[PDB]
Order: sequence, then C-alpha cells, then structure tokens
Amino acid sequence: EKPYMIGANSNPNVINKSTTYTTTTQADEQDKPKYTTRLEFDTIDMIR
Amino acid sequence: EKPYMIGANSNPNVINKSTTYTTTTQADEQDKPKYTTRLEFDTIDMIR
Amino acid sequence: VKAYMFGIVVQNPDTGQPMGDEFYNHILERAVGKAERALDISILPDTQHEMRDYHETEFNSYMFVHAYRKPILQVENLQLQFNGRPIYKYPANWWKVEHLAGHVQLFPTAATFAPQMIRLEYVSGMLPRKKAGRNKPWEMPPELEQLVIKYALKEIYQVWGNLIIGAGIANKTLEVDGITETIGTTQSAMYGGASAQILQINEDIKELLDGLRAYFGYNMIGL
Amino acid sequence: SGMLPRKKAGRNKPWEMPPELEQLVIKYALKEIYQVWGNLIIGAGIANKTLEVDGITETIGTTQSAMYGGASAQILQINEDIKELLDGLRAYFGYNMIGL
Amino acid sequence: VKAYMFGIVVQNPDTGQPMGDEFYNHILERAVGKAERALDISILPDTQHE
Amino acid sequence: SGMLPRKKAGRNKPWEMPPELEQLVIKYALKEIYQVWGNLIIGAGIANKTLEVDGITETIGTTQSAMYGGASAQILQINEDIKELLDGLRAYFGYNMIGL
Amino acid sequence: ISLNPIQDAKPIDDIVDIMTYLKNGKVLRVKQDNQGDILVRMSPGKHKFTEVSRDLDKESFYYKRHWVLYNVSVNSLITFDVYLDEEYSETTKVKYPKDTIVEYTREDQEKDVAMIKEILTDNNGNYFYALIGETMLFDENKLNKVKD
Amino acid sequence: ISLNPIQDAKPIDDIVDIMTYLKNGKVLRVKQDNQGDILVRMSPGKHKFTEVSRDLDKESFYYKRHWVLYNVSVNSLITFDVYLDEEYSETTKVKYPKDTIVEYTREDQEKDVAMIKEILTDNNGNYFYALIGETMLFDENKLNKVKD
Amino acid sequence: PIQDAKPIDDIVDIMTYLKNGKVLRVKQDNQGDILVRMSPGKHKFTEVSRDLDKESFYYKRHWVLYNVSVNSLITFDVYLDEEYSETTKVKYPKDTIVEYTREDQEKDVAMIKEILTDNNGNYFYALIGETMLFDENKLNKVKD
Amino acid sequence: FINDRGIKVLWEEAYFCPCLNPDTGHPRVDCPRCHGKGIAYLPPKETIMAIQSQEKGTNQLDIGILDTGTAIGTTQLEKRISYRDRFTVPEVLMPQQ
Amino acid sequence: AIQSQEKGTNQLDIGILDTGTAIGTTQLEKRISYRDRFTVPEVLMPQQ
Amino acid sequence: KREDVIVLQDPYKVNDGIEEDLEIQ
Ligand SMILES: [Zn+2]
Repeated sequence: EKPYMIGANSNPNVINKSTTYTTTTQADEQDKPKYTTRLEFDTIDMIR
Repeated sequence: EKPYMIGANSNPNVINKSTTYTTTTQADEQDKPKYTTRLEFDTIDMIR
Repeated sequence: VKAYMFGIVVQNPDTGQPMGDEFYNHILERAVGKAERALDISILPDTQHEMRDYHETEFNSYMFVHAYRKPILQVENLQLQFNGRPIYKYPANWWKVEHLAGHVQLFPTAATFAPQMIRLEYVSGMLPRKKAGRNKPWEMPPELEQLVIKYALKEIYQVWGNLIIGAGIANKTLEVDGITETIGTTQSAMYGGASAQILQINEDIKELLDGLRAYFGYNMIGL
Repeated sequence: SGMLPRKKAGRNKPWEMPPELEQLVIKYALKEIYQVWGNLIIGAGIANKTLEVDGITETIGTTQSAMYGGASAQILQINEDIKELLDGLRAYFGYNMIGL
Repeated sequence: VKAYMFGIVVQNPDTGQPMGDEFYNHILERAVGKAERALDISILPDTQHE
Repeated sequence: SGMLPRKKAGRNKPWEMPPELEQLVIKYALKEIYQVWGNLIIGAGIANKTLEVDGITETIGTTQSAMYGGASAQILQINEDIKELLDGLRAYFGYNMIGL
Repeated sequence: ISLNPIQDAKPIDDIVDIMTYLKNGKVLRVKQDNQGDILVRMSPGKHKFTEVSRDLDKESFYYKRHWVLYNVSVNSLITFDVYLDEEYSETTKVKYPKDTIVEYTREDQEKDVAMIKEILTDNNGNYFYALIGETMLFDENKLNKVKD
Repeated sequence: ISLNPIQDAKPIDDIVDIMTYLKNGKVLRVKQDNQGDILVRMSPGKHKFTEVSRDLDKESFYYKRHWVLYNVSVNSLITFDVYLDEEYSETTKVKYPKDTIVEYTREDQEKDVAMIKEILTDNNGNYFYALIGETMLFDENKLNKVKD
Repeated sequence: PIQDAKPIDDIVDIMTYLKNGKVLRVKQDNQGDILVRMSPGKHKFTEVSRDLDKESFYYKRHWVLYNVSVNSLITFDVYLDEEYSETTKVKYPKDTIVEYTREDQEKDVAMIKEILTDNNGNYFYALIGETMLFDENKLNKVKD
Repeated sequence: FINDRGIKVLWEEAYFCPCLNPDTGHPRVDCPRCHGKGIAYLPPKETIMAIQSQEKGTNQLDIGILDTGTAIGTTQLEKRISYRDRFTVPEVLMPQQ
Repeated sequence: AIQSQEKGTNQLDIGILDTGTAIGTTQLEKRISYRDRFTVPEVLMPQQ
Repeated sequence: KREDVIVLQDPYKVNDGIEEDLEIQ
C-alpha cells in the first residue's frame, strides 16, 4: 500500500577489525564445490 | 499416424560412480584408429 | 525445453542445484502469452462474453461480425437486446461462422449506428492436433508449438549464459608450479555468453513468424 | 481504472492483466539490477589483471572495457527483448486518436 | 527477480550484506511506473474523480 | 488435399511430391540438429583452451566465438541452399491472386 | 503496542537426540568452522544414507533444495554446534542473544553486568532486552557486551 | 495384451563352435575389454584371412560395413566373450538378464533371492520378469540386484 | 538356537551405548574387523582399533582418532565387543547364497534365513521362502 | 584447479614410534606400528594431489640395484605437510622384477 | 614480502637439522642489519 | 621420494558400506 522508500542506513561503525585465522581441528569437513567446465587431453589424438 | 511427442524422461539416478581402470591382460587387442591428415617434411626441399 | 537443450544442464555454479520445473512452466506461460499477442490470436480455449455495436453497413451485409479474438471454435448465443431484454434471439440454424477468420454471418430462412446493441458468446482457442503433420483450421498448427518453445528458450539461454564461467569473466589462465590451465569463453565486453545462440534463435523466429502471419493474414476494418 | 490479476493460466480478459506486463516490468527492473551488479564483479574500473607471486601466477580478463560496462551484454539483450515485447503489446491497445 | 537471476548473487564486496527486499520493491515500483508511461495506461486498480 | 509419394525415379506428376520438398524438409530439420550439435563439441561456451602438464602440452581453438556459434557455418550454408531451393520451388506453384 | 517474544534457536548438545532426530528424518543445520553452514539429512526410502545440501534457505515452492550423498562424521557433529532447520533463521540475528551476560548502565551511574533472560520485539523491529533484577526493558544502544 | 518372450544373446564359450561358425563365414562380435566392441569375419574367396570392422551395427541398404584385414588372436577369442552378430542387438538391454540372481520382495515382507528363468515384454516395452517358485511376473522397479 | 550373535538394529542404541563408553565391533567386507570406541576425558571423539583380541597382561589394544562415518555404522553389522563370539562351526555362514531343491523336485536358489542345531551337534538350516529345515548335505554353496 | 589436475591419494601423517630404544635411540626390528622403520604413521586421509617429474632413478652398485628418484608434488590449500610424511597411489601400478 | 621459503633437511650423524633459504623484500627507508630477527605469528610450522 | 629400501603395506583404510554405482529410485 504505502510507497516503498529507501530510508536510512543501519550499518554501525566498526574499528580495529582483526583477521580471521582458520582453526586447526581433527574433525571432518566438506569441501565446498564449484561446478564448471573441465579441461582434458584428446588422448585418442595423442595415440594418433 | 499419431503425432510424435517428446514425453517423459527415463534416465534413473545413480550415486557414487566409481572410475574405470583399464584391465591388464596378456591377450591381443586392436587399436581403434583415427583417419585424418598427416604431417611430413619436404625431404626434396631438405636436399635442396 | 530440455530436449531442445539436449546435452546442456542449467545448474547453479556455486551449488549443485538445478532450476526446477516450476520456472519452466512460468516461462512457458509467458512464452505462449507473448505469442498470443505477436500474432493477434486467442490460443488456449476460453469462453468469451462479447458485446458489439450496431453498424448499418455491416448489418445489411448479412449481419457481418468480426470477433475480437480468433479462432472461433463454436458459437453458443447470438442475441439482440435493447436494455438488457432480448428483443430478438435468432434461430440456431440461421447463423453461420468462419472459424479461422472468426467471421459471424447470418443467413435468414423461412442515427446510422448504435452502441452495444447485440450480444455474442463464443469459445476462442485451438484444440490439440489429433493427427501428425496435419491440422484443421480450428486446430493448433505445429508451428505455434515450436514458436512458443523458441520464445521460452530465448529466456532460458538468457539465464544460463551467465553461468558459463564465474561472473562476467572472458579470459583466464592459472599457472601453478609449472602447471598451466587456460580458458577463453564466448563472453566478451560487447557480446554475451549465450548471445551466439540468441542471435541464431532470432534468425529462426524471423523465418517462422513471418511465414505464419501469411496463414492468418492482415487485418482490415472499414471506415 | 487499472487491471485485475489474472485468474486462469495463460489467459486474460480485456479487463485482466496479460502476463507480459508482469514480465515487462520485471525486465525493466532487471535493467536497474544489472546496472548495479555489473560494477561489483571485481573491484571497480578493472578490465585486465595478472598477478605472479613465488611461482604461482593468475590472469583474468573481465567483460569490463573502456567502451562498454561489464553487464552491458545483459542490458543490451534486455533491450532487444523489451523492444519486441513492447512493440507487440502496443498492438493490443493501439494508437490514440482525438478529433479536432 | 531473483529467479530470473538464478545462479547470480549480488553482495557488497566490503561486507557480507546482500541487498534486501526493500531495494527490489523500490526498483519494482519505479519499473511498473515506467511501463505505465511506456503505454498510456493505468496498471494498478485506482479510483478516479474526473 | 496433399501429395502422393513419388512412384518413379527422378520424375513427378503434378499430383505427386517433387523430391526437393523431401530435401527441403530435411534441410529444415538439419537446421535444428546443428543448432543442437554445435553446443556439445567441447564443454560449453569454450572458444580457446590450452593445457600444459609435466612436459606435455595441448592447444585447441574451436569454431565457437563471441560473435558466432560453433555450427554457425553449417547453418549459414543451409540457409544459402534453402533460399535457392525455396525461391526456385515457388516458381512451380506461383503467386496467389484473388479478385476484389 | 508490540510483538510477542521470539524464541532463540536452541543449540543441541546431546548427540543422542541429534541421532534420534536424524533417524526421524528431520533436517539438521551444521555450522562448520572452516567452510560455512550446511544442511544434513537422512535419505528417504530403503537405501538409507546421509545427504548434504548447501541450498542454505528454508524450502520454498520456487526454491527446492538439492541433496548430495556425504559421509558425515560423528566428530563433526560433536565438535560443531547443530540446529534444527525449522528454527535457525534470519528472522532474529540479535546482537545480544539470550543467556548472554551484558553490561548495562543503571540510573545511579553504576555499570552492572546482568544476563539477558528474555528478548522481544516491537513494531519497528527493535530488540527489547529483559535483565534479571529489573522490570524496565532496555534498548540496543544502551547495552554493551564484555568478552573474555 | 503383451508381446512374446525375447531371447537373450547367448554367449559362446566353446572355441570349436566359434571356429566352425567363422569357417562357415558367419559374422562374430567380440567385446574387447580395453577398446570396445568389434566385428570379426572370414574373408570370402580363395584368399582366406580374418577381417575386422568397427561398423558396429546391423548391415543395411544405406549402411554397408567396411572390413579391414587383421591378425585376430586365439587368446582374444578365448578370454573375451563372443556373440553371433545376428543375435546381439540394442533391442533388449535388460537390466537383469536371464539366469541372473536377483533380490525380490515377497508379499510376506521377506526379501528372497531367485534366478530369472524367463523374461518377456509388453506393449509399453516393459520388462516382465519370471522367478522360479512364483507364477506372477514382477516388474523392473520391484526387483533388486546383489553383486559379489 | 545359538547365542553366538546379537546384532544391533537401531543406530540410536549404538550411540546410546557409545555414550556409556562400551566398546563395539564393526564388521567389514573382504577386510579386517574393526573395534570402535569413544575417547574419555574433556574432549569427546571417536577412536578405532585394528586389534581384536581381549586385553591382557601380554596384549594391549591400540587406539587412535578417526573420522568414523555414520554410513558404516548404519549399514554394517555391529556387536558389543565383550559378548561377541568368534565363530560358530557351521559349513555355511548366515546371509550366504545357497542352492536347494523344492518339494516338487524343482531347483531353486536362496539365502540362509536361520542357523540351528540339535543337542547332538547336528546342524539344521532354514532358507528364505522355506519353512522346513534342510540338512547340511541337502544344501549347496553357490559360487560367486 | 588442484582438484581438477590432481590424482586421488591417501595422506598419512608420520610420527616417531614409542618403541624406540631409550638408550641407543634406534628402533625395534619389528612391531605392529612400524615394521622396523623408526617412524610410525597415523590413519590415512583421502586427498587429491598433483604430481610431476616422476623419476625411477636406478643406481647399480656392489650392494645391488636400488630404486630412488625425485617426484615433485603440489597440494591443496590449508594442508600443512610434515617431513617424512607418506603417500600411496592405489590407481598407479609399477612393474618390478 | 617473502618468497622461495625452503625447509631444507640435512640428515647427519649428529641428527636431523632444519635449515633453508627464504628471500624477503622490505619497505622503503628501512635499513636492516646482519643477523636481524623476524617472526611470523600467523604462519605455523609442524614439527615432530 | 620413492619407497624401495624399506617397504610397508598399504594403509588400513576404514571402508564405507555404501555400494559403489548404486541405483536410486
Ligand atoms: Zn615401532
């Protein structure tokens, strides 16, 4: 009903942000994938 | 007679597909060819 | 749609999800809708309640009427009214139709204009084709099936073309410890990833669409 | 004045919204979105880059260019569809006439 | 809109913040306005005193 | 209405199908097939590639390009034949006339 | 003139209840430290096996989650906090969750630390905080967190 | 309302019958493990020699097979299954061939293993399976295979 | 009957016993048997052992960490380590492909449904789809 | 990239066996953990790794023939290999006589 | 900046020994001296 | 470096009961 307006910003200020270090752990994980094109040799043509 | 329509898919789902390993065997085989252009030196021009 | 994309799978690059059937239906509904305007048609069967004005020149011409939506599968009612009361309802056998053009004409047997005098009810659409390579004029031609498909594919390729590599990445190469991998895609600063196929689909639609307007023909109205 | 939402699939009454106006507005919206998203793929104003450190090297060439922006291909295809979509829809309403 | 952009996600590179629905609604409202001008139409139900 | 299959080689009666309509429909079919097959030669959207591992290297450059698809050459030659084939066949039927 | 209190997504500590829910087939969401947040599921039908999906949102008619077979580890469950996917949501990412000790300024200009026992929200989406020993509900800006 | 049973392509084990068929000139099809499926033939006429073709389809008016001379090995025949080309065909690549032991669910909710003795097909091209000890013919989805 | 086997059905019971700290025995396919255990102390994590024999003054088990998969537990058979029996001296193991003849002199294949014995040591076998008992000779061990 | 060009390989970390003699500082000839070698190993971890330059360098000496050569490998990210770690590639078979 | 980092191991009668070359590049205006010392808290090294 | 002077057997990996190339329906 009411018009949709941007309004004001909400992000607060942050100071002295420290880096993230990957934590060592013996526990298992799952490796986040990327699905995309694969490159391969033309082994048949290599035989030729 | 009836119109030719695509219909539904038939491929089932498969999970945990293992790789194919070429089997070692002393038996003979035949090497599947590819017929295509061949590159050669111009030996006559090499003589020149 | 998938069949025409045989060998291509539309999948998110960052997760294994393929796009669902619902999106295809949503696109297909807009593909058939776009076609319904692009050739002025009503394509799916639907019932119409139509009021039309009285023009003397057409009325004397056996009560000629040009339906707003075509083809006309059939006509249920054809009545003349003055203030909502039917002044005269014609016999069924009198009136006759031209299905494809939608002309409605009356053949009686044994100011110069007024608004909304007559009332017309009819069903606009096309039936699915019963037999291969053939269609009745009241029957869906095979080209509309392919045309609507090609319209849908224009949308699907517009989506898929962004998922080829990365996001807006044309050329790449990685060189790691003497390993080397290198790719150059169809994406370019002045051409989109699927724009090769989209261009070919335009060349296909232009041949198809023009050839089908010849089946329906040009519109005409007297003045 | 206005249009009711479409009740039945693939159909609309004259008093009823054709699905393309829905799609047309979507495509006008996407024009703005791609005009935003095209800037953020890699930094800003970066067309070509290559970086080599300690025996590992990478090269990337973006769709960004001096002559055209990174999303320009998507926008230009959106225009090609909108023009067809809009020209066809104008035939549903027709030209405007007034006596004088 | 997101469906049409399936597989593309937009974020502020300096943060983890993707644009909220507020922007989309705002854009969509001006888009439906633009289409309403592109054909001389009224595109939402609205009473008129003429 | 329609046409009978051709009985004798290289010949047709007016009530009989000329062999080119058979060929013309074939060429229209091949347009769709090549529009499919052109996508599947190498991955998708890949124009150029080169790969080097452990002293063995390979480079391939496909017919794919930003401006034209991999099968575009075949399609464009099919069009060149269809236009000649179709223009010539229209002379067998001729133009349409109606009085007014 | 407000909205009723909003429950926080209770982490599950006992492995036994986790396994019982999994056997029941209810979805689980695992916060992996290294590689983000993932969903975990038991395959339906006779061929029982664990499945993973990174389609990290509530299931919707227009957004159907895709499940990949994975050999989820017990240690992963134990060391990583796990939540029921019916609860864990973007609805309320409150800066000061329930049971968190926070520092608040009292009217006598003496800073005190109290544990948040109840949290609710209002029309504007604000986060009203209830602290033990006081009835008046504080606001986001007034409070402060003390870490370590 | 069905189609009569379809014979499976019997593999040939005895070398003697293989050689006899070859001498008669009947075509043979050899499933090589490493490099796919090939045809084997004896040359017609006086100049006898073995020939190979990879034109791997039934001979047709529009598709004539081309034969290359090759020194086919006895060991190749022995170690590799060989079929008569008149039989081996795409017509029925049944998931559970004849004489295969398959696992089927009985009405008493007890899984049993039985050997397929007869297989047939119907209008839809389905694969009806006959199992020893039972008269009702099962379907593809109901059955299951156990390997090793 | 014979008391040489007491397999666990539910994985929930397995996890409950692991919480109690009791050791488990987990079979494998064409591979060595495994023992599984929950580590004690502050940090809880699974541990495994390739050894099988009982602990003694002359024999001690070795334990190491491993990311055990629930798939193995749910699929493979599991027993309590203390109550496991090494072998039941029968020709055919349980869940093994066997061949027999039906009442109408028709040959049929099946798997062993139950392993039984009398007080004199004579062993009787029951097959799937066959309520009656079969002699050891009447059965035939099918080759893989 | 690494998952693409690599080969599946089992990564097992190395650690000195407790069986080392406390006085001489050299290992027992035979024990379950290490078969005479003074270094034991942990359970394997499935991993994809790239390998290059693989060499079967043969030295013929009075003691006999000996197989030793250099092979250069490249790992994934976040993996911290240690000295005398062990890898085995089931896929690849090597002829010996 | 640091490059070419090497954990060169020498096995000798005295025992194993870790020694290797690492090449670094500083900022401007910094005048390093012989046998200066650096430590990188971020990077951890495994030892046994 | 290759393992010739001292040889140890392949490590005892823990197997999974998931059948490889498993049909799903
Ligand atoms: Zn030792």
